[PDB]
Amino acid sequence: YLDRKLLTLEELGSTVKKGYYQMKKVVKTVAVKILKNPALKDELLAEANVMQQLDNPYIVRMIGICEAESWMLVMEMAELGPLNKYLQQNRHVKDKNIIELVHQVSMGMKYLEESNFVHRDLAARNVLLVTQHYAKISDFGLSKALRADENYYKAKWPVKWYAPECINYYKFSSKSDVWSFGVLMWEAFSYGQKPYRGMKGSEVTAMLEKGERMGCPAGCPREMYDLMNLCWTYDVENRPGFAAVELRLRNYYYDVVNL
Repeated sequence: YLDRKLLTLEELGSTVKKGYYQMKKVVKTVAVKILKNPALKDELLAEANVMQQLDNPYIVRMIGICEAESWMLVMEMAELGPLNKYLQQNRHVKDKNIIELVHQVSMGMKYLEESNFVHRDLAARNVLLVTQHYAKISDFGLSKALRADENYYKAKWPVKWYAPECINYYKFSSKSDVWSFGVLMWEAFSYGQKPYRGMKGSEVTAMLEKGERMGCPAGCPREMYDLMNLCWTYDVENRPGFAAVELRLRNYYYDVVNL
C-alpha cells in the first residue's frame, strides 16, 4: 500500500500515466494504471493480487497499490513499449534479436507455468521492452491462479490468440498460453503484423479446424517456424509446455550466438 504523497504523476494507453515513486533515496520511474469509477474495482484488485505473487525478471513488477483520488496500480516502467509497435517501427532488428526477445518471453512463461498461473492474454501487444534486448510480460487482468488440484481454469476475447479448447470448451491452461505464445512468435517474426489479417474469429476457428495455420514469416528461421507450428498443436495433450518451448528456444538461440 503506497503513499500517495511519495508519488508524482505526469497519458500513454487508455488512465495510464508515467510517474515517479520516491524510494528510500532514489526516485523510480513508474507506469500507473489509474482506474476511473461499478465492480471494476475488484478487477484491478484481482490483477494486483496476481502481480503481487509474481517475481521474475521477464515479468513486469508491481510496485504497489495506491488508494487516493483514484485507485491506482503502480508498476515498473518499460520505456520502449509494446513489442509489436517497436518492431513495426524497427525493421532493422535482426532475427537473432527477435529470437533473444521471444526466448525471454518463454522464460517468463516457464516461470508462470511453474507458479501455476494462466495469463490468458499472451500477445505481442502485451510484451513490453525495457531495452531492445530485454522484454517483460505485462497485462495480467485476465490472469488466473490455478487451484492446487486442477491444471485448467474454466470460464471480450482475443480469439486469434486462443487455442481450440478455449473456444470449444472454455478451458484455459498453460498449454493454452503455449498456443498464444505461438501466435506471439509469428507476430514478432512478422515485425508486429496482425495475425489472421482481415478474418473474423469464427473464420479463424474454421481455418484452424481444417488444420490450416499461418505461413512462415519472411526471413523467419525455419526452426522457429517449426516451433510455432508445434505451439499450434490442436490436441492439448500433445501440445508442448513452456519447459519444452523454452528449452528448444534456448538451445537454438545459443546455436545462433555461438556461430
